[PDB]
Amino acid sequence: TFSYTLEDHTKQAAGIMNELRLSQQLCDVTLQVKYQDAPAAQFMAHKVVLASSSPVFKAMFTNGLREQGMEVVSIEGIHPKVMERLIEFAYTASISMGEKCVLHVMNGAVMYQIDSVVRACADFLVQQL
Amino acid sequence: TFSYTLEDHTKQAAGIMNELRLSQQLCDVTLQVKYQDAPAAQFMAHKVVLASSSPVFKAMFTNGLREQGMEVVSIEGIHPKVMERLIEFAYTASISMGEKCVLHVMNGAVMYQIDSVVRACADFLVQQL
Repeated sequence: TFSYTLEDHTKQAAGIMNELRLSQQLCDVTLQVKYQDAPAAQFMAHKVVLASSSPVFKAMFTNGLREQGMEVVSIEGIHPKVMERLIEFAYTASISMGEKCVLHVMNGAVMYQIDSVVRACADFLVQQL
Repeated sequence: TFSYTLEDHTKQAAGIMNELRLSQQLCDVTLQVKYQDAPAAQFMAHKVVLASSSPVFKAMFTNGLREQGMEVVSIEGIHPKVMERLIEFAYTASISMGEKCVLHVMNGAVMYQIDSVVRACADFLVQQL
């Protein structure tokens, strides 16, 4: 037989997937975020990428129905900048925030069950003590 | 500020993306492979995943047109088992083959500009000498 594994591949393809999102190519979902009195914001993304990092997004998108293109999802109770940072983590595996936003990012991460950054935001808040 | 990076994330999300493909969930393209007298085969996949590992698939799918769901693509001149192994590499970053198939996998990899396994199949054939 013969087996080969490029360890760095998933990182590279994740980068191209993030490029297609920024170029708004091949996107099938638009997240319309309306939070309190802050201005509304739209984020286009790929359902399969969001589903691969968030079980909440996975159940939200796996409905057993054949979609016919762009689906609009209204998202409530989370600031647009926090949703953007979560979307960035799903595509790039990195997330950044000011120390006074770590609490809000954790709230959004708990809400969408992104365990990796829930644990990271929990760890940072504990050693602030 | 505050920055966090889960190195292992892209590998995990790639695994869930591969699971959604096997479950045929969130797929937007069906590859219908007809090669010589061999029986035809269908492979459902995600355009954004195939585009992230193959510039041929990326240009094929980024047309500037809003698609309305499942697109069917007829694929010629490559055996269904070779297309399956290439699809597997795009999702998992691993590819396996018998020594008498390394040549055919390279042909399909050159055809879809999957540089990583082109180089690997080229390396294996050279040390067969």
